[PDB]
Amino acid sequence: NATEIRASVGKMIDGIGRFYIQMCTELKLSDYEGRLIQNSLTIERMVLSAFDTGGPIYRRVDGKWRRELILYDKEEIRRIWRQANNGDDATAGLTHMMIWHSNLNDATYQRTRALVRTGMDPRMCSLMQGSTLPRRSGAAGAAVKGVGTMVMELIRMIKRGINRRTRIAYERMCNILKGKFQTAAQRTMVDQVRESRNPGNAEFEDLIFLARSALILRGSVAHKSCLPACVYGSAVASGYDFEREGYSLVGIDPFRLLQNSQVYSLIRPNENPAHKSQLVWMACHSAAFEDLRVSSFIRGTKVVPRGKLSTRGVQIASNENMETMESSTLELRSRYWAIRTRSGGNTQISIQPTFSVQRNLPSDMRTEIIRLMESARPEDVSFQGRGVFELSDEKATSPIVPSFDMSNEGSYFF
Amino acid sequence: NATEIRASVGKMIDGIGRFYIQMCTELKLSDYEGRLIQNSLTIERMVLSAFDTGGPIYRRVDGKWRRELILYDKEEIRRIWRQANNGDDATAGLTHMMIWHSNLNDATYQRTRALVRTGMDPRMCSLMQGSTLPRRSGAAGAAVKGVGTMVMELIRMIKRGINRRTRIAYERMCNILKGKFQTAAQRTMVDQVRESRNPGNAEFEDLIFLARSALILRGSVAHKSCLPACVYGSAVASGYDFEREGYSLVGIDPFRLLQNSQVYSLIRPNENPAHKSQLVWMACHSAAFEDLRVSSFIRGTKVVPRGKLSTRGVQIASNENMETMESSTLELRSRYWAIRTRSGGNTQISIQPTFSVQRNLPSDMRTEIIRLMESARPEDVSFQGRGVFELSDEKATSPIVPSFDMSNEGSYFF
Repeated sequence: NATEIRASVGKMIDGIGRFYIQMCTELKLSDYEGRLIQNSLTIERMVLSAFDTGGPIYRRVDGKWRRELILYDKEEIRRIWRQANNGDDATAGLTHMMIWHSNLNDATYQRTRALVRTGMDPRMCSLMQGSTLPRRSGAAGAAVKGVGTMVMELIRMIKRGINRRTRIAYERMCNILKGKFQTAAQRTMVDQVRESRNPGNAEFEDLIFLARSALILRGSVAHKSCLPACVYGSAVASGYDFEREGYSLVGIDPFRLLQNSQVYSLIRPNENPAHKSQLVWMACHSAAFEDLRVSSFIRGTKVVPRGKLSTRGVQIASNENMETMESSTLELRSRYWAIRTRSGGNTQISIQPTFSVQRNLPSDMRTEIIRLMESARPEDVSFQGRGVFELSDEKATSPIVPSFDMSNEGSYFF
Repeated sequence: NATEIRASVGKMIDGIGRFYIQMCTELKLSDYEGRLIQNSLTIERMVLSAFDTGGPIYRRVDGKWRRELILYDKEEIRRIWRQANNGDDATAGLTHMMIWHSNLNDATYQRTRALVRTGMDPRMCSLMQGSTLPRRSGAAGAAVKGVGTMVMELIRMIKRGINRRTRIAYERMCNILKGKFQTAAQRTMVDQVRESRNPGNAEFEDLIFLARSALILRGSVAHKSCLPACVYGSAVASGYDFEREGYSLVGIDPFRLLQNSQVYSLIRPNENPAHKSQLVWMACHSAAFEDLRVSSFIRGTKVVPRGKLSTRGVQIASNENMETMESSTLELRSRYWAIRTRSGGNTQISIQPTFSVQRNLPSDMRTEIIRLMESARPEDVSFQGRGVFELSDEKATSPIVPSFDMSNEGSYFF
């Protein structure tokens, strides 16, 4: 059913576009200045703030870039927004930029300080997908969350409490949690956790376990390709009428759109452009915890690890100066594309009867997992048969299987 | 026909309720003190005694529990009783508590001393359902009796005799007996027993056989969910008007009622509360000889075997002291519910004609059973298609089939 799903999400994309265009028309920015991922960001946040203000706005004068610090009627923003979405709220829309920000943050930064202070191992990076993503995020907003993400929450919710209506949250937060797991025990053990009203260190210690189980027996976590407002604004302005032509966040749509995007970015004096583009590209698909090998494969070019990456962050801090500042054109094109998945892969003498049921008449769930954990090899092939698609292959017709026998450059972005 | 059966039994339940309330109002007990299964018991027995006295009554003072030994006008009790039942006798009602006691005794105790002294094998536990149940019990009182229960009687009735009106008893006692069996031979062999006026060891030895046949080819024995007086008293007091809203002893009614009951119990210093609740719960449904697997399944939690059970009995003996005595809240809720059943499951050269009948004109019944006994496997599935119901599923609409592939904990409560 390509009617609702493909076209309803198109309508949410149109809104962001239209809005971005309106909002650019207010700031009286130029074309080059509306394609500046910097300005786009500022705008996106102005809005999410107002629906839950001012910001940094960079301008282009003969030669050099001028940063303007501006403020807008928090309500005016809310007004312009609905105007674009037909006076609707389109929470989806705000939630969308709510993720684009997430996916950018899960790639620009490593959130160790928080994991440890929670009592999670810093090496549990690949499980913190969407830790930055405000709780306000929607229902299809949490589906993008990593197993580890959920744990950091419950553990804090629990840690301060164990140190009214708050209950329905906890159970659900676990049901979601449990719905990440895709194996018997995994599933069952989550329940054994959800049993306690005042779950103390008993739970505190157990979920942490399950957190680590996902490092081997991963769960189902959706990935959403969420591009910057400017990209959708520009597209809408170019005529693309997505609600009519359909759009996806896990298909070929997002890659194709980025195959023509003209996004520019501010770049510090010593930073490497090629390195900058990489970053943004990984935020456009939630590839911050993907196997670098595959990311580079699909990308078309080296996908260098975070450490070797030359850049501190895409947003420009108030500290810096504009004199020594310039801007480059972001390389967001990719070689192939792939169905962003959700799956984590996997490899007396008689009895007197008292009830009417189908009945033959006559340990530690940890262990179960630990035993499963064991038989698992890192070489264990997942998504058997699934492949990569050419950018011409609009339909999911012909798949391509990658062979990694190659002089690679690592697998752990972090 | 949900009119008489469902509402007439409601009326008998109202009586017990109303009465319990009146009787609590006399003793001037508190709410917490009326919910004490202990006191409830005492009251129930005060009444059955008077209709065929005093008792132990526990009181709550700052901190500790005080046991009062009290006495009441045997007739006063009989007076208050009828007052509650509209001046009726409601034998059903007395018989009801007559069973609640039974079902509690068939689970708190193992009656081996008596079986052997009768000449029954001690391993015939699962057949002694209702051995404690006074003969005064009604007609729908004996239907709850196990096959083995009947045998212990006849054998004693016979044993002392073989060692006037007493005859009509014996034949009937067998007819009932026979009506337990649900197979040809079983049925027929009972008759071969009922033939002798002075049935000696001939019978003595044969019924014992049939007793053992039921271990394999079980009979039909009804199970009645009979809750303590307090539970009905409390319910009546809460507004539930059962005669109008209907009630059952083999439907969802009893489980639902126990889903809100606030029953408390006296508990000795070293005893395990969780273990205490289990006991009572098994007496509330005549699950003392049920397959532990299923009991736990429906229960929602482990249903531990009698040996591993930490408790000596719910009633407090005159021996004990109150100083070292405290009380817990009984866990009587269950996960699902099931239709308490009655069924035991199963898998010259010519002739000169002298009479006018449809006629083509031309060993040891033990063997028959022993042969049937044989083909029987413990794995033989019973109640094919019958399942368990959610506690929301008021109607018997959607059934649930349990799969016991699982790390269970036994099948024989004893």
